[PDB]
Amino acid sequence: IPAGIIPTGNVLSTIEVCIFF
Amino acid sequence: RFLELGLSVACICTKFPELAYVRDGVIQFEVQQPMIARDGPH
Amino acid sequence: PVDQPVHNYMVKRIHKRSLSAAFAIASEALSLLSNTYVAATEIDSSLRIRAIQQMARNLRTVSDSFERGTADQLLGVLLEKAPPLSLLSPINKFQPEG
Amino acid sequence: VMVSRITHTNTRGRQVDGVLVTTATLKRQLLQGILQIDDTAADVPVT
Amino acid sequence: ARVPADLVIVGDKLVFLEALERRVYQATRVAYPLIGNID
Repeated sequence: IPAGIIPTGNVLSTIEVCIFF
Repeated sequence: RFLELGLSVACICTKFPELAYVRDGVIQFEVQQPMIARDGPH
Repeated sequence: PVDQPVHNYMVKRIHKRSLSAAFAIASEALSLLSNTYVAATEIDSSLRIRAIQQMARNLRTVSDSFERGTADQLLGVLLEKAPPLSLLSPINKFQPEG
Repeated sequence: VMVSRITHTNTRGRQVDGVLVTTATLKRQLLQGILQIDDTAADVPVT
Repeated sequence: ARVPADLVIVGDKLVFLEALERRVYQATRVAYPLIGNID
């Protein structure tokens, strides 16, 4: 894998709110 | 007011104008269990 | 004329430890890896970045596990490297010369 | 006799007035709750 | 580097007073030491 990204460093995951319609 | 009140530090107030039309909603969390690194290979 | 300097030369054994951890990979991750390793006009960028992000998350978790366990091992060895107070202090006080 | 040219003083500058000698047992036993620390270092002449 | 860590004076020498139970030993299946027992 070509990483080319910051090595995580305390990953801030995202809360996703799901809307049902 | 509510936010200036000290009790508001127990809540995360966020605006949601499009809420009266919600039928429905769910949120998800992805907590995982940390592991200690036992040194020997098993 | 009875005094003379005296020297002491202590030498230590270095002991030996190691590290090991488990980290599994799915075949689909490797397959999407293969196209991303040759990243070109093809190979869905969104799926590639999703897979690499997930794999990097898991890899960094298992990597930080090592530093997490280093403290465990060190505290264990110091715990194994200590006598009780109630057995050391009395000799430490009640022995003027030996 | 109060004779001195350069004397031993605390960090602030107030001159010290004497020395008390004992073993570390009473150092810790007096320092724990009986007497009050003034400072950690002091001004001392070099000659 | 500046890292938050408590520290306490005892006797005449400064010592770290640590209870390392929170930064490690949660959601992991290894028992905490210092809880030996006695007979």
